[PDB]
Amino acid sequence: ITSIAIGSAEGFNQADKAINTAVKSGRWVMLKNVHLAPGWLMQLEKKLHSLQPHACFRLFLTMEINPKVPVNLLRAGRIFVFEPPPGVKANMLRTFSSIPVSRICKSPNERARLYFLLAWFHAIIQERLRYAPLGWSKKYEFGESD
Amino acid sequence: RCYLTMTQALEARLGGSPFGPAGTGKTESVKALGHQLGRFVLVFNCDETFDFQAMGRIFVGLCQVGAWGCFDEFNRLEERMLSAVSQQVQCIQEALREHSNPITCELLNKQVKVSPDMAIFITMNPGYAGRSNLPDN
Amino acid sequence: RFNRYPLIIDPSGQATEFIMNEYKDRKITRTSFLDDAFRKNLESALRFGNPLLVQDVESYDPVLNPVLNREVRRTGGRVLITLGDQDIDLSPSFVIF
Amino acid sequence: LREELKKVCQEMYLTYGDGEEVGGMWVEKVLQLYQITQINHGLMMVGPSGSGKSMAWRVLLKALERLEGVEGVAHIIDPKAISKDHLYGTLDPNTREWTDGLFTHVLRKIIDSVRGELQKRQWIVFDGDVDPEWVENLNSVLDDNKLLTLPNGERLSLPPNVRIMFEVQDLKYATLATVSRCGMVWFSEDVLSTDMIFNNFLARLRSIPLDEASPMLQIQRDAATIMQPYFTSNGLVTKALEHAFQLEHIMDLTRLRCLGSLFSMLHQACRNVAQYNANHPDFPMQIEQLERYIQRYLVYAILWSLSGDSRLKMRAELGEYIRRITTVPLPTAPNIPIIDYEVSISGEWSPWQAKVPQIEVETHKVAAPDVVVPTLDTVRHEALLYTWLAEHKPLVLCGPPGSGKTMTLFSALRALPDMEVVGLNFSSATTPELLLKTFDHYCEYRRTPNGVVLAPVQLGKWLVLFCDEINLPDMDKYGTQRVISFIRQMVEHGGFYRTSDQTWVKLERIQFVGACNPPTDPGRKPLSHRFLRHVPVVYVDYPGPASLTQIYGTFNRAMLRLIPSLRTYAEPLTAAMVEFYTMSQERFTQDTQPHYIYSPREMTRWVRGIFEALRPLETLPVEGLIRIWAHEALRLFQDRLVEDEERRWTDENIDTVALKHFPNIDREKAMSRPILYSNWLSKDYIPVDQEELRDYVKARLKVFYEEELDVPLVLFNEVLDHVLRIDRIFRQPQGHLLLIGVSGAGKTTLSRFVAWMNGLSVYQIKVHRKYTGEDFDEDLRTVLRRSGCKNEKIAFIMDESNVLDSGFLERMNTLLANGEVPGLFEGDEYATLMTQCKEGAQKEGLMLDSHEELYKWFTSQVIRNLHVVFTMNPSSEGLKDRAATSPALFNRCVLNWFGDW
Amino acid sequence: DSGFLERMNTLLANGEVPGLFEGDEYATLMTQCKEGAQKEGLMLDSHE
Amino acid sequence: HINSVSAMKLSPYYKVFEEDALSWEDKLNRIMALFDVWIDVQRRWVYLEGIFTGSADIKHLLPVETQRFQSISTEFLALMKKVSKSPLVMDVLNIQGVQRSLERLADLLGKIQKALGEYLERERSSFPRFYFVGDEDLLEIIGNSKNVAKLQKHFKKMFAGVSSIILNEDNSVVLGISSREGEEVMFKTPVSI
Ligand SMILES: Nc1ncnc2c1ncn2[C@@H]1O[C@H](COP(=O)(O)OP(=O)(O)OP(=O)(O)O)[C@@H](O)[C@H]1O
Ligand SMILES: Nc1ncnc2c1ncn2[C@@H]1O[C@H](COP(=O)(O)OP(=O)(O)O)[C@@H](O)[C@H]1O
Ligand SMILES: Nc1ncnc2c1ncn2[C@@H]1O[C@H](COP(=O)(O)OP(=O)(O)O)[C@@H](O)[C@H]1O
Ligand SMILES: Nc1ncnc2c1ncn2[C@@H]1O[C@H](COP(=O)(O)OP(=O)(O)O)[C@@H](O)[C@H]1O
Ligand SMILES: [Mg+2]
Ligand SMILES: [Mg+2]
Repeated sequence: ITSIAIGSAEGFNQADKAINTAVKSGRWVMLKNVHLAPGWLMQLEKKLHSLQPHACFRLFLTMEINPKVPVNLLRAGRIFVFEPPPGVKANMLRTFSSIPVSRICKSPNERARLYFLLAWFHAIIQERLRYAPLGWSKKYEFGESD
Repeated sequence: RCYLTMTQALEARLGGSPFGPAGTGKTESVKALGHQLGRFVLVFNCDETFDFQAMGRIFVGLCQVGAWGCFDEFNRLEERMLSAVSQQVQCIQEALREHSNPITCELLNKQVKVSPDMAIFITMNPGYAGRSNLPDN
Repeated sequence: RFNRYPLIIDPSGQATEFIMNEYKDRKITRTSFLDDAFRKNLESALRFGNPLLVQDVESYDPVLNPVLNREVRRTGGRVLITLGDQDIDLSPSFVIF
Repeated sequence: LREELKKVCQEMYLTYGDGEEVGGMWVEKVLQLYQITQINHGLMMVGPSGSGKSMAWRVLLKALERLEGVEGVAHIIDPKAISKDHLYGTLDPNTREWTDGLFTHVLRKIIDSVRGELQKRQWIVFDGDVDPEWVENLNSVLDDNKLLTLPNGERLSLPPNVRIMFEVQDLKYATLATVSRCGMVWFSEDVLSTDMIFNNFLARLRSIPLDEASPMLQIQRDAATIMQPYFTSNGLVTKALEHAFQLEHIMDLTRLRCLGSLFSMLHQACRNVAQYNANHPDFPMQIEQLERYIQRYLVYAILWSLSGDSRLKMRAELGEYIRRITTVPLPTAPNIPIIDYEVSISGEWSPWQAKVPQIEVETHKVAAPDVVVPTLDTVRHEALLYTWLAEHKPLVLCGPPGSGKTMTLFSALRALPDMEVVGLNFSSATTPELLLKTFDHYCEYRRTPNGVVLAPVQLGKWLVLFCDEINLPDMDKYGTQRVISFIRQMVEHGGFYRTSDQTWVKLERIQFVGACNPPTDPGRKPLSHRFLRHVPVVYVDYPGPASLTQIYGTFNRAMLRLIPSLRTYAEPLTAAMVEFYTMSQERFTQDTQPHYIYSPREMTRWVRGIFEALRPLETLPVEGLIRIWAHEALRLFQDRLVEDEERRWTDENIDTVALKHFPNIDREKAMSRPILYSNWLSKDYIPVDQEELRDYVKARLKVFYEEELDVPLVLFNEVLDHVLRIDRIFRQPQGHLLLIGVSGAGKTTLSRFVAWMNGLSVYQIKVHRKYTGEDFDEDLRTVLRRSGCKNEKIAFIMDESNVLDSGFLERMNTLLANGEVPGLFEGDEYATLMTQCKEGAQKEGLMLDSHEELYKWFTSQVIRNLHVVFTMNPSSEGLKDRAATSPALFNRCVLNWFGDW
Repeated sequence: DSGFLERMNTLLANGEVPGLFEGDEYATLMTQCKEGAQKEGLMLDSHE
Repeated sequence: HINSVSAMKLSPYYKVFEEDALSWEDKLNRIMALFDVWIDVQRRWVYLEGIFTGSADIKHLLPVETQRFQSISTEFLALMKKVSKSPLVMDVLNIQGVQRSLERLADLLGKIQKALGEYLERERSSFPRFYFVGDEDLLEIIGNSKNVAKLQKHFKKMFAGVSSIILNEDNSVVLGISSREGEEVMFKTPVSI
């Protein structure tokens, strides 16, 4: 894969070249924070509609929920919304899907129990964040990085 | 608490981001930690004119010297420049993790050597003048 | 049955391929407003009387304004249209979509 | 340091106080400033305008110089008069090269210290507004780091001999991060006293003569000695100022503006005494006559300086307060106020109405733009304007549009042969680049041993920059206008910084005059108090009914002289014109539509239309006179209207006014449903009916189809009226057109047809993709070359879709306003234009030397030949934006509301 | 005529025709030559 | 002398000596301007000559710039010889065309200076601390490598606490470092120049 952060002219050139190479060959390509360049997203959608790509090729591109994102690209693409999971069960399921089994299964045997305790604590504090402004004073950012 | 958090960030090969209102001792705390550890600490009063190429050039200088870089008011760089700089920061942190284990990573489309003594620190005040928001990546 | 040239709003392309199939004996060249080879394609269509299908009308080029108003000079036995700075003999069997 | 401060205050005509005297608070502030300069390298002097900050730090520099022997250098940078890129520096995206800004260049020069800069005391003073855009770069400098960090990684340390100071009016938009770094000295308005300012003015009158022992010195000292009792203590001026602070003014009243206004008035009084002594060498100036003259001129001067920007009621109120409170010999007047009385050189009051009698202007230039009918307000404002311009003091003319601000300035200029006026029209997107282009065209940069001096090309001539819309340039997010800060810097500090080499430039013979609307108008903004301190402002209101009736009765009587049968029908005609204009102004206001402005300009165009219809005829009855009066009223009061109810209201009220003022006339012969006028069928501008006009227009379109545009059209009465209006505007000189209507209504096609009828070439810019301002400038250059060098009449048709950014409409605004665009022809283009203009003058037969006269002839030819038609769609926000961004589209362009069919 | 051939003789002999660029033509030529020298990469001062 | 001439201009009896004093103040103004240009052109030329002499293979990578620098340095040394032939300051002032020659030489030296950042980037890559040094100061450092006393003010930019170095009397041994207020560290093994 090739990951590019949108926002520079060199970034636009690199994204165009990586997309052309991925169409020609069949590797994946990613380009992130696309809500900062809607005018460029216009012609990106145009050239992606015009071009016929390789059979095994996926174009991933992330953005925040932004009204500036073009409607034509938003309609041509496949939309997935990544919000914090509502529910302790959903939070733990996302946590255990994210955590690799090989890393969680390393000796000693209490590593998985500690990971489960961290998952429960993370779910509790994230649901308390959802129950603002009484669970917490402000909307903190507790997430996968922490 | 500042020393503990920033040394945890340093051992995790991540940067340090003290935040708060003005006059709380963020830049001076970063400089004090750097001086206690014995590093050359460079203070940058960064701007919206801090280009991607300019930021890459100060990154390659900082990496080659092995010096600490404190970027005060980091949320003034604009959204798109900030997102572009995120890639260089990620590459530098990957190089640092590689050193932790001729250890070089690409910056500004050129091969530049990375020293273990360097670090990136950013200091900001949220909502000082309607400043930019840091992207999640 | 249009008099003014048509603008087709097709989110599917079915009308586009319909137009390309309809004017097949009269060969359409397919162009876009954002292509570099749009001015010469439009000039060739105007000269030779070829049907033309221009896509991406949201980035409309105002060089098409005299063509859309049918601003025609008839000095002598010569029928003229102004496309930018140059002057082009307009062919009667010209249609743009 | 106190003794040294007293010495330099004596040298600088400044009042020193021991601690309990009048100057004690100011001296205490100076000492506090010195202490904070000791204990801090980041400093701010904060306080209202005219509080003593500049004099405080300057007197501290001089005192420290004379104490320690080290000589101090002050660098005064206005951070808002230039862009932040010019303040700090840029990195070129193409080649990674750094160019220094102003502050960076100054600091780097001090650090390098080639000329021994590190051994001197360097103070960098930021005299302007503060926002986090440019001072958060100085955060690290004002911090204990003392480093100036640049984007290229080049950091500049702050040497210990350098102090960075901010002299700000307020800190509304400054953040706590900026406030925490700098030590603060708060100058209050009570720190500087009006007693101090009066002492300074009197000392500067005793010393430093106006004419650059001497009789001028003796006149100044005698005048100061006789006006001394009116300044000290309460007296007269302080009480008058305290009362004038309670009146309502258009501009915000400040003490220093009124005081400097009065000081300029009194300097002109002393110059008048000197001129009288030069006129009468045998008889010198008697002391009693001088006392009588000065005692009355002071009251006249304080009245004008304290209520010039107020209305007639408020200046009369100030005059009656003065008459009630002061013991000064005043004229015996039961009703007429003091403001209507001048002061003669003999020392006696004289009426202003005795200055000018009734005038009989010749019928050739009966209502020419150069012709001004003298009235009471006209002569008073001419005297005040001459008084302001004599000392080359900048001034502001304020009032409603079309009230006579420009012609009053021009009439006052005509009394000063040693001055030249260059007209600048300000807009919303107006930067100092307009002033810089004017300086490039009309001035040269001369290098002197003392510095760089910018002076006009004409030696012995004073250049007056007339800025027409100073209120209009955009305020930023933090309440600052860049061009206003630039003008304030050039007025106060006597110059500016050249961007190319960061070199201070000094103005030599250059003054500024500003026109503006009141700041309550939708596009206008209030001016800064720091800028407004240096400029007196005078309010020019509308003449009113009793003035307008005589102003345009003079024109009516003067143009009703070719035929003697209609000379008795002049007073009722003038009364009808004045009444209809008054009702139209009361009915249609700016709160309904943005372009509903009515002024004496419409009356002037009314007189122009009637006169130009009456020139080639030489016989006409009362019915024909009423018909042409009604036709001009229609063309001047209905063409801009949007609503059919408004149009029918104007038609009905035209009928009502004409029947009220002209009884026993043929109603059918005077009023007709179509009422059209043409000069196509005959050789004269005579009325026509619909049918034969429609037949002629059908024939002309039949010819027009095979010549220019083969687009068949369908005629109707609206089309006939529209093409007649476009024909009128194309016939008028400098006739610019603004057409408002929906697309596809036949506006550019009708304009092209009328241009083909009138022999005007049609130009369109042919905008396409990636069309830029360089391409627009090239097209403008070609149009101007064809119009002004080859004597070609061009109808320049422009659409709102052709405008792509603010530069297009800024250049178009300048072109519409002046007939010229400064900075459009530079270098090789200007040289080629000069050769082409010389060839064109040779062809026309005029014999012209140099480049200035050649460029003036080029401008006159462009004004004569170029006609601009602007086409755009109706929208409320669009109309308001275009009114703010291009005032010439609504001041110089005739607006015809085509609307929808 | 011989006016054509004298200019052609000078051009063939020297690569330059003195007096061909005069007035504003010389200024336009100097501007174009400065642009061309910048594009080629040489740095040249003055007009000689 | 300019200040004293300006002082005697105002008062009391300037009318007697006005004709001589005006010409004398004009002479003082032009000599002041001449030496203001001269100090800048000499400071440019010293480090430019140092760079173009000490470093090798500069003409192979920057041939037109090296040729132009040699061309202007030839006439700079010609002016050296002329000034040595006529050491009187008045004679140097009365040299024909010296002012415009100096202005043109300053412009050419500035252009050659501005055309050297491509070479400077390689030096910055060679010594990593040079990335925190500007182009002007880096040119001064490189051109004064054989003249190490002007480099003392540049250590603050590229070092944390080192503001100056300790040098031997022979200007060839670096004895140690120094801070900005007198504190010094003496090297165990000094380097050699
Ligand atoms: N000590 C003094 N004695 C007499 N007159 C004084 C004294 N201090 C100031 N003035 C007068 O006050 C005027 C305005 O004061 P000053 O120039 O210091 O303005 P300021 O406070 O810097 O205002 P701004 O904010 O408009 O720049 C001066 O032009 C001077 O004539
Ligand atoms: N622990 C501390 N001891 C002494 N002084 C301090 C301490 N923390 C902060 N300061 C002082 O407070 C000021 C805060 O400056 P800075 O660190 O720039 O704060 P911020 O980065 O939040 O603006 C500095 O001048 C510093 O000297
Ligand atoms: N006393 C007068 N004599 C002649 N014309 C007058 C008089 N009073 C007003 N006017 C008219 O009022 C108009 C004011 O126009 P102008 O001064 O150009 O605009 P502004 O007042 O906005 O500067 C002029 O066209 C002028 O003909
Ligand atoms: N009176 C009319 N009769 C017939 N067609 C008209 C008429 N007015 C306008 N048109 C049509 O409008 C087109 C051009 O309109 P245009 O003059 O560009 O209007 P606008 O200037 O308002 O955009 C022409 O092709 C013409 O067919
Ligand atoms: Mg800080
Ligand atoms: Mg001031």
